[PDB]
Amino acid sequence: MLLPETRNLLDLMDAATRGGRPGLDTLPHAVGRKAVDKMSEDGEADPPEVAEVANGGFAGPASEIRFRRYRPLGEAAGLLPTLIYYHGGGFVIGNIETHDSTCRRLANKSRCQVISIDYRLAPEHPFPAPIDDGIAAFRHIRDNAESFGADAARLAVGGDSAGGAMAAVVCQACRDAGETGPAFQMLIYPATDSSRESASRVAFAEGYFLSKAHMDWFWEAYVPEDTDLTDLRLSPLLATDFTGLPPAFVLTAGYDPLRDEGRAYADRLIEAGIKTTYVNYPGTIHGFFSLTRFLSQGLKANDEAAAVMGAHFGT
Amino acid sequence: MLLPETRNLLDLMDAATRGGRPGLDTLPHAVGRKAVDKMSEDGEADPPEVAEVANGGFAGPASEIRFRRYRPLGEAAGLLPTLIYYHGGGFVIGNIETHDSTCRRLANKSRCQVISIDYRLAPEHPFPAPIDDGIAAFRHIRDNAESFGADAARLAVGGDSAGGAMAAVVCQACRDAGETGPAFQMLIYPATDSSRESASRVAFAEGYFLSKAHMDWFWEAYVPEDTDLTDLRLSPLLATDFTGLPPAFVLTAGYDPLRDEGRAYADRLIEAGIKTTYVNYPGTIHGFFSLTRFLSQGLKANDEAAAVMGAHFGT
Ligand SMILES: *[P@@](=O)(CCCCCC)Oc1cccnc1-c1ncccc1O
Ligand SMILES: *[P@@](=O)(CCCCCC)Oc1cccnc1-c1ncccc1O
Repeated sequence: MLLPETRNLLDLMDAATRGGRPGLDTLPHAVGRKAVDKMSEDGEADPPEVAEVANGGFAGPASEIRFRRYRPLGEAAGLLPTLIYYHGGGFVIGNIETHDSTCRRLANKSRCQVISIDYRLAPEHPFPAPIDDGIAAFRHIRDNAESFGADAARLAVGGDSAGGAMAAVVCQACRDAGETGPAFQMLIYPATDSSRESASRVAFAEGYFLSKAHMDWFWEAYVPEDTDLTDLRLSPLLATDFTGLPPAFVLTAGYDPLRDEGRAYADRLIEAGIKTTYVNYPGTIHGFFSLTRFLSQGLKANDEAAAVMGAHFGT
Repeated sequence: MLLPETRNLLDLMDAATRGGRPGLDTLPHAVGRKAVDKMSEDGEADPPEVAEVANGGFAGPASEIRFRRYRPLGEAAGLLPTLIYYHGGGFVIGNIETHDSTCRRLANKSRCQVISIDYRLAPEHPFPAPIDDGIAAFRHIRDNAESFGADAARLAVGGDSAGGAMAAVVCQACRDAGETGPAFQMLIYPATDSSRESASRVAFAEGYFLSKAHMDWFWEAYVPEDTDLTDLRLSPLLATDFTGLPPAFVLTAGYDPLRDEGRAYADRLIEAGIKTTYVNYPGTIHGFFSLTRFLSQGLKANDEAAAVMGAHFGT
């Protein structure tokens, strides 16, 4: 069932709870963010060297959107294939600094450029603000490819949990509005359905790092009181038509509330005739893709994600 | 639906049929083999350079089994991670020379050693002869790892169509007999069920390179008249228990009679808690993995398979 390394980390977390570490769901949103942001930074493996890191901003829909570009070791070409990466944290926590090590590694193994986006967070900017920025970021980089050292032909989106949701909504938004969408979508244990509780959401609601308590706390902040839970920007799995979506890589963990909706999305793409890789990492938890200081499986996962995307773009 | 490159190749094949090229199913097995073996060789992309090719043999269960080792460019280590590769051809056609380009490329992209096996073919050696060699080959290389420059910890099996079937049976055989099986299984559009006709087997029985006519012609030669079609060496999908099988990569083509049984096997592994990558290449046909002179998708497929296996073994 659980890998030894996964069991060991859940035990260390339980030890810290009994030790007197507060629950994230007990703190106010702004205070809990600062606290968890430092713990996330410290859970990622030591950041590898890349060719070049660039830090900048551009005009968003209703604020400045900050980004970080990562140029991989050994790639001298001007315009590189590019992954636009949306960090996770339930549209409330996380930022560019929390997913830095992961992004550096993706860049090096894929031989692609990675552009990490810093979208607006709830509760200060609730739904639909974080998705509006993610879409604004894709459009800005698509239409200014050369500014970002990006090859417009080979421009990909991706992310983890809420960032995975964001990546999936960006493709659906671009398809539904008739414009040029990404060339590839990388969904790391994404959130694709708010309308229903799957078997995994019920089964792994307690004691597997991402709990129901956490998900309610994010929900409190992200969603204005009376919203249709079946809105495709909250629940992209309920989309009517999956044709004309870009080729997809989808990853799930075994002990992740989100496993079943992750795999359902993959099934919807496969049956609609979209080129699609699907991988399940059983015996590990939500977060493992960036908990790489404690979880070796996370590093192997980054490498599988990077490798598949390099194979698609011929890097 | 069909990619332009797939449509173009099926049209050239149809042109040659109307042109007066005989059907493979009309020729005797030995004559058809010689004819198709030269066409296969000529359908593979130009063979890349590798560090070193070794050609040799060893004592099989009831004959000499020939093998070819491919050491990849840039890998100086004595003992490498190793893929034991079983060519396809319905246990009747194919050999080391037909899958040479593919094997060289897998070796280079994966950073792994590849060992191509030359197993006994039907009708001269019918069922269960080709599987007996495949199993004998794995055991010989496992128990003489250093002789073959193989790291025993990281010793993988794989193959395409009949070779895919063989790879899957080798893992089931090693599990059922209680011994140390492969550490990874790479199934390229494998044959996993003889007991039933799926939707894909009926839908793509005519006009997609691999036809029912071809499959009956292989079957005529491979299977002695009265065999239980539900024998796990013919139908490894009907296995009762999938626990204790190695992590798997499984690849299917959209227009492949074998798609549905390929995907079913993947589903069985995922539900049993085996780490498992599943990829569908829609808009291309059975054989595309080695028809790489005409089909660019085949080259992208080799790279995805190589990349996933490199990520697993940390090459
Ligand atoms: P994701 O954004 C999960 C939220 C899905 C529900 C949509 C409203 O959360 C992540 C992602 C990556 C790494 N960590 C976390 C995380 N860490 C600590 C506590 C909670 C979460 O969600
Ligand atoms: P595979 O071994 C398909 C046979 C599955 C049925 C089991 C008895 O056939 C292949 C594999 C790779 C490349 N080519 C071919 C092939 N080429 C030409 C004609 C027929 C076939 O099967």
